[PDB]
Amino acid sequence: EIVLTQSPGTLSLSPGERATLSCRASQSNNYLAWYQQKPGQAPRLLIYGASIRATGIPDRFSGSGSGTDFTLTISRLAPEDFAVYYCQQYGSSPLTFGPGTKVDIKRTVAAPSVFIFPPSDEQLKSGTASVVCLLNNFYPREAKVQWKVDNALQSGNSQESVTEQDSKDSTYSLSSTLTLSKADYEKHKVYACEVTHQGLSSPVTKSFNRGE
Amino acid sequence: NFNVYKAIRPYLAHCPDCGEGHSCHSPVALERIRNEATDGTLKIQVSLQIGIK
Amino acid sequence: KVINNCKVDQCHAAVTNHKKWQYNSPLVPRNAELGDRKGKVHIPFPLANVTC
Amino acid sequence: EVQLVQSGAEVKKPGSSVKVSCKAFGGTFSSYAITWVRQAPGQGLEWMGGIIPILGTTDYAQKFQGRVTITADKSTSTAYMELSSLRSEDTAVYYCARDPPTHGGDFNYYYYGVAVWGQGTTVTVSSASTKGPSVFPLAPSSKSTSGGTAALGCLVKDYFPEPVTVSWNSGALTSGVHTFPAVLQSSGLYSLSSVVTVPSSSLGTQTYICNVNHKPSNTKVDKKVEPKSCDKTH
Amino acid sequence: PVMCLLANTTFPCSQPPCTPCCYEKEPEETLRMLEDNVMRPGYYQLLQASLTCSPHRQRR
Amino acid sequence: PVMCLLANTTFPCSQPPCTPCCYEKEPEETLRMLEDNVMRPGYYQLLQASLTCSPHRQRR
Amino acid sequence: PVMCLLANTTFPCSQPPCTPCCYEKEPEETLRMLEDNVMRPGYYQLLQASLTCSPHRQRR
Repeated sequence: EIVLTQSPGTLSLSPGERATLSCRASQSNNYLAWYQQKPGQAPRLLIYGASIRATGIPDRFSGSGSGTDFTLTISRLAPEDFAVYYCQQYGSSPLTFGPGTKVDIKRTVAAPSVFIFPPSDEQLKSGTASVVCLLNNFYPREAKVQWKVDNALQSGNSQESVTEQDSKDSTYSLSSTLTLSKADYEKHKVYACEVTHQGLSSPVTKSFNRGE
Repeated sequence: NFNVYKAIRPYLAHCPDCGEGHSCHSPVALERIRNEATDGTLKIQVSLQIGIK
Repeated sequence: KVINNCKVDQCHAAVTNHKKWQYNSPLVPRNAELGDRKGKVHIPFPLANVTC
Repeated sequence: EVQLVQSGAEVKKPGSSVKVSCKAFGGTFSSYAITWVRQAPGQGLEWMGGIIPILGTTDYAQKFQGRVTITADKSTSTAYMELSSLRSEDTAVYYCARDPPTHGGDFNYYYYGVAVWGQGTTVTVSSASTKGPSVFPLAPSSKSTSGGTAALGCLVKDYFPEPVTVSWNSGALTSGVHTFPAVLQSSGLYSLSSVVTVPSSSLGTQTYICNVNHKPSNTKVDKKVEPKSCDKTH
Repeated sequence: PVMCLLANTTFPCSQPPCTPCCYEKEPEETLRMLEDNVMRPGYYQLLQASLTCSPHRQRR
Repeated sequence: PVMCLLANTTFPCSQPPCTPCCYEKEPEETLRMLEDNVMRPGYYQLLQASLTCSPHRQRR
Repeated sequence: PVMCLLANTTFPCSQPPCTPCCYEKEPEETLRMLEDNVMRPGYYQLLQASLTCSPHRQRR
């Protein structure tokens, strides 16, 4: 039946004041509960709905429902309240979790703080061209990878996967690795990494040379 | 032919009452009861399939 | 597969290649409005006429 | 609140058993219906299509067993879970440390008056062999980064398994340095970043080195850092 | 014999031109085969042949 | 607000006057505590602190 | 009701935009910051947060 749906698909707020997350289904009857996940970490309980409250912690976060809809609020959300939020009602043929509404603490505005770094240097057996592009520090994530290597716009010929958020900063990373063949460490004297981002609508870049 | 049950599979369908008084999507969804036989035997059609694995 | 600039509700998904079929029952949706992609089953237990 | 515990993280290969464990304490000498929820790497909480509440039958949801086979157990304070003949995609964090999940629509019902959560644990169903990062970029090269305004740091690549050991000149650099951790790449291997980002008049004065080890294997490396703002790089 | 069809092809219904037990060879064949006709009396000889005929492990 | 009592003493309800896990230590506690005391608006929280005691086996 | 905005973004009614002090950093900020969303109930906390300027020594 149903499948739970959460009303905010994105939200972003400074330190302080208030939030109001929301979830809906055409029925209730047996309690859904609201759970907060910090990035990289296990959930915890904030609220019960359907008729009556419960909590694990003092009343800075609190919530209620009416008719088909159920809500969670946070007071003075200055702390580590960068998180994704879920709820569930468990029973019979499927009902399942909500999708994950995410809210964040509005960092000071800056351009992509991206990086590039030298590979295995001297030896040329195979694979030793493998420099890496990383996404770092910027928000929100309207973003995609770009490359300026072999003196041209590059895509393909890379080893690709995501990596965790920038801990003492704000946001996500990845390890886009230029797995070029052998001599490609020293064929082309320039490497440059780039971001494509639908909020910036434009590139931002960094570049290096061997010994700098 | 008896082997036509290779080509077709069970399904969930909506059910008015799954026991606790609530409607559900159900694997035993009950489709029609036909009771033409004057000896009072029922032929029941259900969304399971039975006698095959 | 992945799409790069979207909320969970700006998107929708369903399983679609089906090699197994169903009775065309009410109380499940139709595949398309068209003259439907078929197959038929002989059903068991005919009426006999007999003595009680 | 009920106190919750699990078995530590694992590395595994397809086609074998995994014997995960959980313990719940203070009250709950019979489990308060704790349940083996699971989250695949970085996804939204698409959950365990296997086990729902258990302490008398190994009840699952309407999905798993069909792809991969799973069960759970009901010992005093102690809720074992067995997942077996698994595949790479069963790599996830598992959160047994959870509330009563009241099964609306078929049998019986549960409380509100106390919260219960806890930590998760990881099984790493993976193709790689035991290998440190140090033999790739770090041993042959100098470490270098170029930003000139404030973007300065270091990198680490393709170690397996976890965890990293990472350090800098006299340890005190870790108080100004920021570090940006890994997850398992699709190749079965991990990648880690670490940076010293400050404007050049408050950075260019000192001298810097960086030190890395892979404590599953003890492949240690220590190296010269050449940030473009310092005169050691000129 | 009575005859049965698929697009550019028409054949005697007693078995299809496809190799025997053809649904086992192509599980999505029937959603072509019974799309463009079904109503002719040979189609229920055809359905039996489509789902029940000899592999190399069988004989009469 | 308003608060609970016991014999010669008046005290806040949400932790016991006896040492915690007080029902496990001295189970006849109710036979001193609850002669006429059932009228207290704080009794619900005295009960929760007495039985669901958050005992030394638990954590927060 | 649901929260107020800054018209730059759907930022909540009262919070510091990047720093405290507001009017004491540029006095024509009221021109941008206090034109219309004061018709939403939460914006009286923006007058608390902005005009109690909160430089380093103003503390709790």
